[PDB]
Amino acid sequence: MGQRTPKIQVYSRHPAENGKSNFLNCYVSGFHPSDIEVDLLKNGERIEKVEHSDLSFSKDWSFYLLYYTEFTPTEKDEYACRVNHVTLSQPKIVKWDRDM
Amino acid sequence: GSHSMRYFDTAMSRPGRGEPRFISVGYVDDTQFVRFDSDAASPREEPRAPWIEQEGPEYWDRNTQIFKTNTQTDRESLRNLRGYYNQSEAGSHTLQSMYGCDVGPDGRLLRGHNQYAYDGKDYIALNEDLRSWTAADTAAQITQRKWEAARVAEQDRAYLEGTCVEWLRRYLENGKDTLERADPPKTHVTHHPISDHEATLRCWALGFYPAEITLTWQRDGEDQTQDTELVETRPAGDRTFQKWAAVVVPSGEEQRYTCHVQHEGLPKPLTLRWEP
Amino acid sequence: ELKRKMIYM
Repeated sequence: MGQRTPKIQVYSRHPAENGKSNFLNCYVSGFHPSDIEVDLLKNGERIEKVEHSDLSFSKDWSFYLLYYTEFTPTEKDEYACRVNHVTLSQPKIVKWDRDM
Repeated sequence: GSHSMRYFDTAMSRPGRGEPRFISVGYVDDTQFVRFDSDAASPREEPRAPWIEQEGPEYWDRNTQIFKTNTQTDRESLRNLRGYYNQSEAGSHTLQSMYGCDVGPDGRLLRGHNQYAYDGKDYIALNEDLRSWTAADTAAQITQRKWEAARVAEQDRAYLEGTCVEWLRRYLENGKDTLERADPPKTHVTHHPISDHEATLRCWALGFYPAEITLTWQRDGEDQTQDTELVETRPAGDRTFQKWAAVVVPSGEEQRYTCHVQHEGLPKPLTLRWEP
Repeated sequence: ELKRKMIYM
């Protein structure tokens, strides 16, 4: 069976401003099959009650999901997204980089 | 001024964990307006646009009953396809479909769509004529035979030319304030030194709707396609989308580079440069 | 508006 590994982007809904409430996003896309595990991290630890979009897919049949949580960015707090998929031997971690 | 309606359906078997999950999500352009999920704990929750809620209980009851029928049909289809491919009962398989219509500014049909994929591979599709099928392999040829025998294309054509176009019109009218509004990108260019001799120029587009956008870098007015890093357009979570394009440029040569932005919400295309 | 899928593949 043909499998496709997820692409991952981590970013904020609005331009990041320390002390200002925002939303932290992890967009996973381009994957097949649809089962996937996605975690948002704060300084290395799992955020609870993260929300996600409804399973859909692109014209090329690959799936995508948006995982999101409200957050207030600060100078010290480090964020990331951790993704597992059948195509991945080990969970992949992508750090939040305000410039990307 | 043109618009589309599309449903994205996914049926996914899960041996040992119940009957296959079926989900059908409806979109007008890049706006999800309904979702039906066989795993829904409460149909009172299956989210829907405000302009769908105004359609009343008759609409919802009718669509819920179509969804239930579609769930059964695609579950049985998964069973049949497993047989056509001589596959065991042990593995999970995925049957996807997309169907719907594209219309112009006048609301007239441009074309219809109804196609399917099995385990991520194209399986069968209704041709643009809305009368004939393209089957990918000898398994899909069986589906084609069954569907030709039952005159399915004629029913699909009636939906695509009639129902789909008529409801897309209704939805565009009821949801006009959002559906017919294009929000232009907010743009800026950032500069990130990489080393003493190179820097990254990143051209940003934020807050735009619909998702379609063109974002390019030029050097001395020549497209930099090969040298541009272009991320996938990504949802912000508030209906809008984001994208960026970046190029690595020699220090001091920044002014030779221009970022070009095209989008439906812009009065005119943008040309942007790094502004130190 | 959903399209009816009636005929098994």
